[PDB]
Amino acid sequence: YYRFNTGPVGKGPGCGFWAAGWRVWLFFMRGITPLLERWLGNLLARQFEGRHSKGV
Amino acid sequence: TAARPTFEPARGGRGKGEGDLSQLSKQYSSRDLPSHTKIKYRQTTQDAPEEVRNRDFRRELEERERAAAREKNRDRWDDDVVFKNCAKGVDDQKKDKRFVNDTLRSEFHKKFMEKYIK
Ligand SMILES: O=P(O)(O)O[C@H]1[C@H](OP(=O)(O)O)[C@@H](OP(=O)(O)O)[C@H](OP(=O)(O)O)[C@@H](OP(=O)(O)O)[C@H]1OP(=O)(O)O
Repeated sequence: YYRFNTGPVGKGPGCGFWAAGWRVWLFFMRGITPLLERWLGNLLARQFEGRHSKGV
Repeated sequence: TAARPTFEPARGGRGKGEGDLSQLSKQYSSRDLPSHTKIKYRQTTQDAPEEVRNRDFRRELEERERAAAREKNRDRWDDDVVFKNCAKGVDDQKKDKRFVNDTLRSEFHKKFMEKYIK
């Protein structure tokens, strides 16, 4: 925004440069994918296999 | 009743890896992910069993024992006041060399109780 709102261009909304935040949130997904695949796999495996009482 | 001791433990062989891998579950911990998947082995300088096999241990042990014993050897106005010198020959009385197998009469515990209670 400091580079965007420099001269005659004011301080309205008017700024879609979503590439930076887009990269930031996709690099979040890059690492959250194993964690959520493991967590959702255990969720589905407990729902369809049952809970093991004193197994571990 | 409710509050009771054990008098026998729980036996193993009936859960998660015991006979049929508990019939092949699809549940796994985060502590069960791959980690340290490579056994490190002893190198030639460390203590590899090729080097340990030919070694005479008694001569080297006696030499290190001799060197340790040699190191331990080479290491080692108002005259009118109503009370005179009360400590004449008290040359610090080596309590800090003694070690006592008693948690109530130890030196560390006496220092502890001297420090932490006023
Ligand atoms: O109100 P300020 O502290 O001066 O800062 C605001 C605030 O952004 P910050 O998070 O940096 O404070 C606004 O964000 P909101 O949290 O209010 O949504 C933002 O507007 P948008 O983020 O909605 O675009 C706006 O930007 P601008 O007013 O330049 O359009 C920006 O103002 P400054 O850039 O003057 O700090």
